[PDB]
Amino acid sequence: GEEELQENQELIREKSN
Repeated sequence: GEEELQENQELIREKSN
């Protein structure tokens, strides 16, 4: 949903650290 595009910014990097 549109909630992923938002959590992405925090879910994309957090995935690394």
